[PDB]
Amino acid sequence: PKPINVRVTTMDAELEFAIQPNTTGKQLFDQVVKTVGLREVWFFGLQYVDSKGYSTWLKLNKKVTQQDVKKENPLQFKFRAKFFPEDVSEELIQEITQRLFFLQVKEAILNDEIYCPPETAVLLASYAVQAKYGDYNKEIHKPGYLANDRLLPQRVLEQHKLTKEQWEERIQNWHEEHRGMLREDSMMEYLKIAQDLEMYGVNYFEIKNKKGTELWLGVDALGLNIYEHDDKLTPKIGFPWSEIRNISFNDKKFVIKPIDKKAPDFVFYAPRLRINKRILALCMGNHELYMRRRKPDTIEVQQMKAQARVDSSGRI
Amino acid sequence: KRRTGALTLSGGGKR
Repeated sequence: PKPINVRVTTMDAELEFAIQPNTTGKQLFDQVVKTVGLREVWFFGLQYVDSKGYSTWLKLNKKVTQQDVKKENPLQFKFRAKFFPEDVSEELIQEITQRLFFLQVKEAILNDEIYCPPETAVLLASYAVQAKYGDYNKEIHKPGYLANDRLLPQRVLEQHKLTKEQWEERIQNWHEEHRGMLREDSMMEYLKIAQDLEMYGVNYFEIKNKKGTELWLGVDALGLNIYEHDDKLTPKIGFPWSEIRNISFNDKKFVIKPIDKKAPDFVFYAPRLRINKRILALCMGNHELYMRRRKPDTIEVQQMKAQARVDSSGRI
Repeated sequence: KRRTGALTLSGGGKR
């Protein structure tokens, strides 16, 4: 019963495991979390591409082989954060947990996946520049030190006009102001900014109405959103969790029935059945956590935030 | 095989 090679990459690390015919998604995850030393697991998941090109999350409950993981030598997984909190500030408790979000969000912005205006960009870059190098000191940090650093989204490089140096000089100015800022805060401060971005935390899907117009259905922490195909930023129709009563689907048809019966029902169409199941999958997840975060803190969570207060407090 | 599916949210059930 030969084992199946697997590669799981964290944000800043590569892990190589060996699975079997019937190793559940759970097992794999549980191990990755153990090997990485991550506790707040409810935020992550293993991501991958299916036989037919789409990205998606590994179902923990059904088996790893028993889902469309692209058939390639080491099965490729990305231990990447699945759900985003409503306020990065008081939901991400541990340094490590705080971390992987920072790095995950950074990449996304640098890859234009999460849009970002040039100013917000330069500021964000400055915070990372603070978190990587520490305090600006001129004696060591002379001009062009940010020469070899990836810092800004591409869209703000190609669509503008500064040289790389000028741009660098801006990050440079901001960098000077963030003095005496530990990397923990530098990182959190980054996220605080980023979470207010229009695209942050949104899962986009390709769909159509009944006519046949292209549309984007987004699933985020607060509910659903229907976007116009050319505007992935502004929702043309939002469906907060509390205004929806029940979400359902048949092969390619999806329906969003509003809690208000005087209101009509919404329906969009999905390319393949797999996408509708995946959309509903994410809706459970976020909603699930949307409630867990409006009820008292689990004891485990309590001692976490507690033990966390002592890890940044002081001494004598 | 597996074709259909739904999740009841606001339904006075989950609070």
